[PDB]
Formats: sequence, C-alpha cells, structure tokens
Amino acid sequence: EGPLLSDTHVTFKLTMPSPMPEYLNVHYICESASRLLFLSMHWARSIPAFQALGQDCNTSLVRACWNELFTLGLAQCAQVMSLSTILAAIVNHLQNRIKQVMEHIWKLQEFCNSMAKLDIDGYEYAYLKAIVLFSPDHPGLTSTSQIEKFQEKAQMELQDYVQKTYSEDTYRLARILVRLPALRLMSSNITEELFFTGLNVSIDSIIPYILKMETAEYNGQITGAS
Amino acid sequence: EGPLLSDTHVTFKLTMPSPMPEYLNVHYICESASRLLFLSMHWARSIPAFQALGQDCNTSLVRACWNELFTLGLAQCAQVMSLSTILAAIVNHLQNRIKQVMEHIWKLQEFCNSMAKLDIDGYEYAYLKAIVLFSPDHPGLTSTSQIEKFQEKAQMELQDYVQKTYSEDTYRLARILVRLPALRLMSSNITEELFFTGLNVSIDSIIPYILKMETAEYNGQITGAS
Amino acid sequence: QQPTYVALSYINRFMTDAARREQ
Amino acid sequence: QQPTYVALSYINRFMTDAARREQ
Repeated sequence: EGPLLSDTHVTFKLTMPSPMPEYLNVHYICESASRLLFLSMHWARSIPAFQALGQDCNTSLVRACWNELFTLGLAQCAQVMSLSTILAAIVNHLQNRIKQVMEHIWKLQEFCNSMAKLDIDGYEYAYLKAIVLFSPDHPGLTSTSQIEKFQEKAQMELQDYVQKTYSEDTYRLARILVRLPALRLMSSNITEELFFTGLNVSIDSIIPYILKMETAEYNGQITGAS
Repeated sequence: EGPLLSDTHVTFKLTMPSPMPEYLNVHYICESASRLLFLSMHWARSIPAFQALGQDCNTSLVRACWNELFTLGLAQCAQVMSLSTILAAIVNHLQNRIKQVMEHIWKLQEFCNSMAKLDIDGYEYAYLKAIVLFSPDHPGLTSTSQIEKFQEKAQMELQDYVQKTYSEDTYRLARILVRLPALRLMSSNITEELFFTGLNVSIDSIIPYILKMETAEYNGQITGAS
Repeated sequence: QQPTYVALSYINRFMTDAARREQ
Repeated sequence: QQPTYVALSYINRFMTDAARREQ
C-alpha cells in the first residue's frame, strides 16, 4: 500500500578524489570505483524496506546484486567519473583471459551509452536500482515472498513516475526495463578484476563492513579533502 | 513502421515423443529437449526480419541467445512437457559442480512458476522471444543498429497487445518485462549439461544445421509417429 | 505410444557431419 | 586538487580485519 522509495532516494552524489591524473593511476581508478561502491551500498541502506529486512537478509541481497547496483551507478555517474577516459586507460594497460576483460569493457561501454541515449534521470535510476536490489531470482535469499512484493512496488512506482513525467513518450517505460537484462551479461568476477582485485580485494568479504560503517566520519573525510 | 510479428507467430506446438516413461529415461528427456530446441529455432526462422538479416548474422544471433529462447520455451511448454516430473527425475539421478546444477534447476523451476503465476499467453511469449532474439547486448553481432530497431518494434507491439488485451491490469507489461533478467542468471553451459551433453552435443556447432534443415520431412516424422 | 527418437537421429547426423568437417 | 585515498584506507582496514577473522 505505502511507497517503497521517496524523493529522498533520488540524491546520488559521487565525489571524485581529484581531477583526472596526467598518467594512468590504478589507485585513482580504484579509489573512484570504491567511492561509487560505498555510495551504492549507503544508498541501499537508506531504503526503509531494506533496513526492515534485517542485517542477515540485507547482506545476502547486496552480495547477490552488488555488481548490477554498481554498474547502474557507473552508467548514472559516467560523466562525473570521466568513465570513457578511465576505460580507455585500462584497455591500453591491458593491450600493451585478456579477451574476456575486453568484451566486458565493451559491454560496460555499450550499457553506459544506451542509458545516456535514453536520458535516464535520477528518479528512473533510483527505481532501476530498487528493482535489481529486490530481485527474488537469486538462490541465496530466504524470504522470496516479501522481496518480490518490494520489487513489484518499485515497478509500479517507476511506471507512475514515467507516465506523469514523460506522458508524450508512450513507450519509454518498456524501453527502460529492457535495459535491465544487459546488467546480467556482465560477470561480477570481471568487474572485481577491472576496478578492485589488484588492491587483493574480495567485495563479498567487505560488503558487511560497508553496510555497518558510520557514514559521518567517511563523508567528512570525503567532503573535507582538497 | 511495419510490424515485426504477425498472428502467425503465436503458434508454438511441441509434440512430445510419448507419455512419460515409467522410469528415468535420459533419451526421452533429451529427445523432448531437442524437439523444443528445434521448434524454438524453426520459430525464429519464421520471422521476416530474421530471414532478412542473412545466414551469417542470424546464426550469430541464435548462437548468442539460444539458451534464453530455449528457457522461454521451457516455461511456455512446462505443462505439455510435464517439466516438473522431468526436473524431479534429474535431481534424483543427480543426488543419489553438483551444486551448480542444483541451483540452475532451482532457477529454472522458479522461472517456470513465475511465468505460470502471471498466465503469460502465446502472444506475450512470442514477443518476449523476439525481445531476447534481437538483443543488441551480445559482443558477436555486427549490425547492432538494425537489431536494436527490431527489438524496439517487439517492445512497442508487446505494449499495444497488453494494453488492448489486459486494459484493467495497468501494471502487467512492467511485470512481464522484469522477468527477462532471470533468463541471464541461467548458464547456457549448464542448460547444455542438464538436457543435452551426455548424448556428446555442442549446441553452438549444431545450430547452423537446425537453421538450414528442411522442416517438411522432420515434421512428417514427428506427426506420423505413434 | 512408443517414442521415435526423430530429433536425436537428426542431432546424431549433425554431430557426425561437424566432427568430420572440423578436427 | 590532490587525491586523499579515503575509500582505499577503509577497504585496507576491512580486508585486514576479514583476514584475521577467517583463515
């Protein structure tokens, strides 16, 4: 009956560590990817239904969908992150599995371009993330029935928003939902390889830490940096 | 401007080889799976846009999406195939990766149940297959632009059908499209293991043969059998 | 009544042809 | 202007804690 998301869930503000370094810097790429990962998880924690599920269930959910959540965030933040510049630099350090990583990079580029071409807005991205977060398809979850109802509310709220905001674009909702399968064509293992493993990082292991961290000290350090 | 599918594309009639054998029969399961695979591919060949792409492109398309096409066909034909009985028999020959195959079987069961619970009809299944067939997400394809336009027509034609046929079910189209990501959570490698490899079969290698076969002799032998 | 393995017989022919043609 | 590796420093702490706790 009541809504899954509020207008508060539209805000998704990534702070990059600095302007693009002159030369390939793996630390800058991973720091930027890690800020996006932290923001995606801190955004999920802001949803009342997510908090209501409890720590066991909501850790299992993120462990199952983090790569899809993270990739929607890559598409949303592509301009802010200069993602096109970052992917080019990885392809070159690569070219100077190998061919798996290349196909993955190509899939990520095509996904990010498909979302830009549709002008996906902040509301549409929040609902798309909620639809991937509350997917009942994953074999781990315990409480399929309740997660299914949360996913159905996200779908209904996205349709109402698209009908109210883009009334003349009859086919927009269908166009946006047919982007979601593209997220599952991208291996979480390769995302981890491309943006994290190197700096030695299992995302599955650190997810519980990110979900429990106090965000005040973290956000102060991010915002108070040069 | 013109339509992708016609009413002719709704027909999807699987002929099972006989009633369920008394005991586990791997040959019966594979024959039934192979009839469904042949029908899925012969159905794809019936689409004018598919024929127009030419043999190279339309072989690449099926090689990229056959498992999704095949799995939609499993959900559509679940009653005709007694799929619940077949999956149970596989779990038992299994139980008497191993755990990958079990999760896959669980995903297939949940997918088939999700489609039954929505009462997906023959029209909706034809459009869902066309949306997976003309996916521009796959790295192999050469002519992304034209395949993208065919996929957009399938989406528009499915929305018009759902609005005309289920006018009181405001949210039905959104509900159906959010099932499509589930197909990409199921490995083609494990589908091949579960229903084919055993009877020694690479689907990628036989796809060109199925696409070029004369269907008159095949359909006569299927229909003219006891 | 009794199964005729029509699709398996086609697949056996296709497999046999593909193995000859490659490797 | 100059990067502060805030998120990397948290991840280094999380990794270190998880390795102690398991294996």
